[PDB]
Amino acid sequence: NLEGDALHTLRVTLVDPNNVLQSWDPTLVNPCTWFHVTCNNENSVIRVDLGNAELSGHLVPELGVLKNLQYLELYSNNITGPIPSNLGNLTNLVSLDLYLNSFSGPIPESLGKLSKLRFLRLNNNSLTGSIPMSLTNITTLQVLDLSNNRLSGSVPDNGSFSLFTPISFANNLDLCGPVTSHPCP
Amino acid sequence: SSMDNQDGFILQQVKLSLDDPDSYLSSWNSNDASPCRWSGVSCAGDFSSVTSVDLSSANLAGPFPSVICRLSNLAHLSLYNNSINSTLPLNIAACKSLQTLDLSQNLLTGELPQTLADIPTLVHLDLTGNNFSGDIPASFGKFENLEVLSLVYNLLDGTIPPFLGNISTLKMLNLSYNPFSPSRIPPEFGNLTNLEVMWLTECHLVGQIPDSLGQLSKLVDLDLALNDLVGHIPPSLGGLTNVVQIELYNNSLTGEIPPELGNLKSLRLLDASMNQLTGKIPDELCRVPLESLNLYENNLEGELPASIALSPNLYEIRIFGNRLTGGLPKDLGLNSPLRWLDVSENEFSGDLPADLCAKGELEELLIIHNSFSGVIPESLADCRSLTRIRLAYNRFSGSVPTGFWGLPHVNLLELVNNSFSGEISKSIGGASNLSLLILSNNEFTGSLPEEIGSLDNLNQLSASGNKFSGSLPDSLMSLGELGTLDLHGNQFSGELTSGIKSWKKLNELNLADNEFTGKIPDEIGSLSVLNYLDLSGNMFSGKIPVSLQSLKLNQLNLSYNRLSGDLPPSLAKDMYKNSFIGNPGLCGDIKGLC
Amino acid sequence: RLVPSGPNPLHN
Ligand SMILES: *[C@@H]1O[C@H](CO)[C@@H](O[C@@H]2O[C@H](CO)[C@@H](O[C@@H]3O[C@H](CO)[C@@H](O)[C@H](O[C@H]4O[C@H](CO)[C@@H](O)[C@H](O)[C@@H]4O)[C@@H]3O)[C@H](O)[C@H]2NC(C)=O)[C@H](O)[C@H]1NC(C)=O
Ligand SMILES: *[C@@H]1O[C@H](CO)[C@@H](O[C@@H]2O[C@H](CO)[C@@H](O[C@H]3O[C@H](CO)[C@@H](O)[C@H](O[C@H]4O[C@H](CO)[C@@H](O)[C@H](O)[C@@H]4O)[C@@H]3O)[C@H](O)[C@H]2NC(C)=O)[C@H](O)[C@H]1NC(C)=O
Ligand SMILES: *[C@@H]1O[C@H](CO)[C@@H](O[C@@H]2O[C@H](CO)[C@@H](O[C@@H]3O[C@H](CO)[C@@H](O)[C@H](O)[C@@H]3O)[C@H](O)[C@H]2NC(C)=O)[C@H](O)[C@H]1NC(C)=O
Ligand SMILES: *[C@@H]1O[C@H](CO[C@@H]2O[C@@H](C)[C@@H](O)[C@@H](O)[C@@H]2O)[C@@H](O[C@@H]2O[C@H](CO)[C@@H](O)[C@H](O)[C@H]2NC(C)=O)[C@H](O)[C@H]1NC(C)=O
Ligand SMILES: *[C@@H]1O[C@H](CO)[C@@H](O[C@@H]2O[C@H](CO)[C@@H](O)[C@H](O)[C@H]2NC(C)=O)[C@H](O)[C@H]1NC(C)=O
Ligand SMILES: *[C@@H]1O[C@H](CO)[C@@H](O[C@@H]2O[C@H](CO)[C@@H](O)[C@H](O)[C@H]2NC(C)=O)[C@H](O)[C@H]1NC(C)=O
Ligand SMILES: *[C@@H]1O[C@H](CO)[C@@H](O[C@@H]2O[C@H](CO)[C@@H](O)[C@H](O)[C@H]2NC(C)=O)[C@H](O)[C@H]1NC(C)=O
Ligand SMILES: *[C@@H]1O[C@H](CO)[C@@H](O[C@H]2O[C@H](CO)[C@@H](O)[C@H](O)[C@H]2NC(C)=O)[C@H](O)[C@H]1NC(C)=O
Ligand SMILES: *[C@@H]1O[C@H](CO)[C@@H](O)[C@H](O)[C@H]1NC(C)=O
Ligand SMILES: *[C@@H]1O[C@H](CO)[C@@H](O)[C@H](O)[C@H]1NC(C)=O
Ligand SMILES: *[C@@H]1O[C@H](CO)[C@@H](O)[C@H](O)[C@H]1NC(C)=O
Ligand code: NA
Ligand code: NA
Ligand code: NA
Repeated sequence: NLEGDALHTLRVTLVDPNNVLQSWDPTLVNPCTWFHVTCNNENSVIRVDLGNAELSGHLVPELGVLKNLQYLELYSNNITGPIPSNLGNLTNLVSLDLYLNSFSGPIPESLGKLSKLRFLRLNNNSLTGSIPMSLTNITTLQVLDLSNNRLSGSVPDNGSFSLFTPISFANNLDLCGPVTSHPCP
Repeated sequence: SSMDNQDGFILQQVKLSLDDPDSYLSSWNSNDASPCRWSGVSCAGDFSSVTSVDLSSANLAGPFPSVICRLSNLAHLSLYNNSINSTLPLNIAACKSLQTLDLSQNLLTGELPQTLADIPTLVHLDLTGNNFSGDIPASFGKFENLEVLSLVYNLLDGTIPPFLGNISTLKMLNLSYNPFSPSRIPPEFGNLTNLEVMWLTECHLVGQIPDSLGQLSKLVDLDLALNDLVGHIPPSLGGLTNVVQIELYNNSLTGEIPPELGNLKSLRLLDASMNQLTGKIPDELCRVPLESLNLYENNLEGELPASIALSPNLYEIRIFGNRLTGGLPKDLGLNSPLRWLDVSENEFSGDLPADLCAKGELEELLIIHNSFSGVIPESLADCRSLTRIRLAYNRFSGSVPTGFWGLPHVNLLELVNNSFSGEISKSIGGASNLSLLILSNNEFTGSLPEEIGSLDNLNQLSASGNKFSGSLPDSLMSLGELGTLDLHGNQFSGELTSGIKSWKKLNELNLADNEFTGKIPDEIGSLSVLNYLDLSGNMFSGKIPVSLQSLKLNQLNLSYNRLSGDLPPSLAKDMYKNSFIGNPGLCGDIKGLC
Repeated sequence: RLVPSGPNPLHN
């Protein structure tokens, strides 16, 4: 189905030395029987659990097709390149755990459209740029870790970010704001 | 002197024209008098005249060498798997003695030369895996002796031409995987009397299948798959006397499977899956000694005819996603080397046929979302061929056969949402290839066998909604490839041990609605990939381990237990509001807690 | 995509 095709596309662009994705048979009608993939009672993907898999490579925009996805766990890997903007199309997403990877480039502004997100852990990456203000519009956000990145600019202090401590934004290139020592220009 | 040739000079000119990085034309020595012993060069005639040149897979790059046409007696040219580039020259017609031209898997681009039809001797044209574009030239209707036309995996953007039906000599029409303008199957294609193969997969075909196609007595393969064809399967197709394979899958075809397909004695393979076909599967088709019958994802109804069991050649039956009713043929698998059975998401009822694995070849048994009743046939205990068993969402009852647990090549065993009773046998230890075990929502009883720990490659154990009991086997903690353990809704008792540390690859632990007692091991935090923990509905006692703070958990429930003390401060947040309810001893900075 | 002519082996 569409969901299986999207996950297969991810498999093709990922480097998988331990063959953790060997169960990912595209000829199966649904990806639900695949290991590391969990489906709901309507057989739609709700969880992808691929942390500490020694996975290398790049993510694909086609992850955005998984509308009912709630947990995306791709942490403790060497996945490189940008965080796809289409991850913003994952409306039902509750967890985005891309931490302990080599992701580079900006944090997409699209991630603000994740209305139900409770966890955003993008820590221990090489992400650059400013923290999108859209993330303040995520009312459900309870855990944020953008630490150990190369991010720069103003740190938002409003909405969800109102509650966030300095530990979330630690060890970044040039973060200015109230949470940081350095006040903004 | 009239029989003297310059063939060596001509081939040396060909060598100069093309780039040869990997030096595949080093044998081509200018000093050599005759080119006949050169690599890829065959002179089959009395004189020193080249008759065949095969330069396949030589990493040769450059435009087509039109000088080669000066080889007067060249009848066979293959440049397969090379980097020939640019347009195919119209001067190729000068190769007037060519019977075979293979320019497949090259980088040739542009419109097809019309002058190809001006080669009278041509029997075989393969231009597959090139970037040819535009309309198929009208000259192609005037081919005199061509038997094979392959234009597969090119970039042709035209309508499928009706004049191609005018090549009487044609035995194979291969136009697959081309970006054609949406086109109807020319009815004039019915006039290709000698045609053995019609391969038009992914040709953007629209409209009805023409009744004319039934006149192709000599046809062996009809592939009209992965197109947008509409209408009924023509009843005239019973006239394909010599047909072996019919592929009509993933079209928009409607209507009933014609009973006239029973007249096709040589037919072994039918796939009309992912269509809107309605009505019953005809008995007359099922009477044919078929090898593969795939009619999956249609709107077909009624009983599967018993005649299908008679076939001695049947290895594949995929009829899933239909409204088919009644029982599976009693003799199914008895007379045939059955390998793949998929009757899933149908309304089938009754006992499973007794001897499905009679010939010892059954790999995949998929019957999910049917109303099948009774016990697992004991024969299946000796079906070591099986790799995938999906018997889930049926009305099955009774103990699982002892051997069925220990089948060596099984990767997935799904018995979920049945009324299966009894225990997991010690024979499970022999299930070397078992990765996923799903036994959820059954009436299974007893302790989990110690031999379940012998299955190191087990990745999932899901046994929710069962009557399983006793302490967890110590061996269970030896499973370090285990990613999901869901034992919720059982009667499991006893304590968790420090051995849970070995579950280094466990993402989910659900031990909820059990009778587990004791303290949550401090080693819970050593589980690197644990993101989901439910120990709710148990009698777990003591202080919540400080180790739990080390875990990044997207789901936590320690509710309705005997846990006591103060929450580790990390867990005192509003997100963990419903995680610790029903633990009386437990007090933290949460508005319901104490 | 370019599979040789024959059935589609989709399975559950
Ligand atoms: C035009 O299209 C037709 C149909 O699409 C196509 O015809 C067929 O040709 C193929 C390719 O040669 C045939 O394929 C095989 O079947 C034969 C049995 O007759 C097998 O022996 C082959 O088998 C295997 O083992 C080999 C090693 O020993 C392997 O290298 C190989 O990969 C196989 O595993 C092979 O499977 C096919 O049988 C016919 N089918 C019909 C219906 O005629 C034709 O080739 C196309 N021509 C052009 C020029 O495009
Ligand atoms: C553990 O269970 C797994 C669950 O299916 C088994 O998996 C599959 O294993 C089979 C056989 O190893 C494999 O088959 C095919 O795909 C291959 C990959 O391209 C392909 O090369 C194969 O082709 C050929 O081999 C077959 C073997 O019968 C011959 O008949 C053919 O003529 C040809 O030479 C073949 O198409 C599956 O791909 C694979 N699927 C998955 C999803 O992993 C394991 O085999 C099994 N192991 C044990 C020891 O029990
Ligand atoms: C948290 O604080 C930020 C910073 O002030 C708030 O900001 C911003 O949101 C408004 C949207 O209401 C953006 O502006 C709008 O301006 C455009 C013209 O560009 C106008 O056409 C719209 O009608 C609208 O008035 C503004 O650019 C944006 N600021 C930044 C830096 O991106 C944010 O709304 C606060 N959080 C909330 C409300 O949750
Ligand atoms: C294409 O073929 C049709 C069908 O023709 C006949 O049946 C074939 C199986 C074979 O036996 C042919 O030799 C037969 O002629 C052709 O059709 C008919 O045309 C004839 C005159 O040639 C006419 O008297 C008949 O009544 C027609 N019958 C039918 C059923 O159509 C048609 O002419 C051929 N077209 C081309 C472009 O060659
Ligand atoms: C159908 O094939 C025949 C030959 O098999 C083609 O016949 C020719 O007709 C043209 C004029 O129409 C003559 O100039 C040629 O000399 C004929 N050639 C032969 C070999 O007889 C006929 O043109 C073809 N029709 C189509 C549409 O391709
Ligand atoms: C079955 O056919 C459909 C189309 O009839 C295939 O689907 C589409 O897939 C293409 C190429 O991947 C997409 O660009 C289109 O957007 C899709 N179209 C529609 C209408 O959905 C589908 O992949 C085929 N499936 C199988 C299993 O063969
Ligand atoms: C699979 O089995 C479960 C358990 O027997 C079915 O579940 C429940 O559904 C009924 C009626 O809808 C409820 O009254 C129960 O409270 C549910 N119990 C549990 C444990 O979930 C489920 O509907 C079955 N699914 C199918 C497709 O048959
Ligand atoms: C066809 O391929 C050949 C070789 O890849 C191309 O050849 C030439 O142009 C190159 C770029 O300037 C040079 O580096 C080569 O030495 C030269 N080789 C020759 C002429 O044999 C050629 O231009 C290609 N043509 C097209 C249309 O793709
Ligand atoms: C991640 O991959 C890149 C290779 O492009 C490499 O430079 C980097 O050191 C890798 N880190 C690992 C394997 O720890
Ligand atoms: C994160 O990165 C810092 C350096 O940026 C390093 O000291 C720390 O060990 C890393 N944390 C994890 C969880 O790997
Ligand atoms: C824990 O389980 C109880 C019932 O078993 C439920 O009411 C509560 O919402 C659950 N809490 C969480 C965090 O899932
Ligand atoms: Na799964
Ligand atoms: Na002709
Ligand atoms: Na289609």
